[PDB]
Amino acid sequence: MEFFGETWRRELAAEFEKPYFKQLMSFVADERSRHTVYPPADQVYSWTEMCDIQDVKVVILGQDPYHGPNQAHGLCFSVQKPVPPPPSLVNIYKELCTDIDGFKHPGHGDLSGWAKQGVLLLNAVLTVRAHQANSHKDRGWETFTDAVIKWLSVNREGVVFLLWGSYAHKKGATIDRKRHHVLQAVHPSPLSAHRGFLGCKHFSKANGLLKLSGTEPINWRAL
Ligand SMILES: [Cl-]
Repeated sequence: MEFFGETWRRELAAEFEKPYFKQLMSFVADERSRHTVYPPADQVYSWTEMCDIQDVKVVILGQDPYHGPNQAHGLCFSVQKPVPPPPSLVNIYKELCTDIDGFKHPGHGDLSGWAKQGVLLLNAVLTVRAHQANSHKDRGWETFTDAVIKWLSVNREGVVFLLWGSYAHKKGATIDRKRHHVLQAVHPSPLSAHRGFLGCKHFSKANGLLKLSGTEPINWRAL
């Protein structure tokens, strides 16, 4: 309750009283009493604590949280120090190394530095049962995160959405292309990264779009 950013809590307030949200909360509570669920309860909404909703400049969508011990901490693609960057993040860093001048691999996979600058690192599904990918899909989270994307689409303007993978492309269909910028590419996973992600240069393009909208670019190196 206290681990949920105030501006976000206010703008997303309508969701908390909806039937799907109540059922989702009931489900997750049940799961946490019977199994180990990631990320910890107090980090499920970390993405709402790094910056205000009005200051979001870029949005990156993920699927569900990493399901390994000590990995997930509320930000998509990010892992808690000193956990090593998972395969997808390795490719994200690889693209950054060639796309952003002066970018250097930070040696860890904690993306908090980006979130603090206004990069929303949103997983479509916010919890996962330990060791079981997609174990919490189709339980209500997708609707809640759709609400987040919709709020930004309707209430903000000039936000850059980086959609990686078919799943993110579909989820991003709700985004108003007339009010925001949408960049798409295949997923950074080693299974698909070589078919378009590597070379997509979304990070420099994103900053180009921000400058255009009279907004300060993201310092992708600040990790
Ligand atoms: Cl738990």
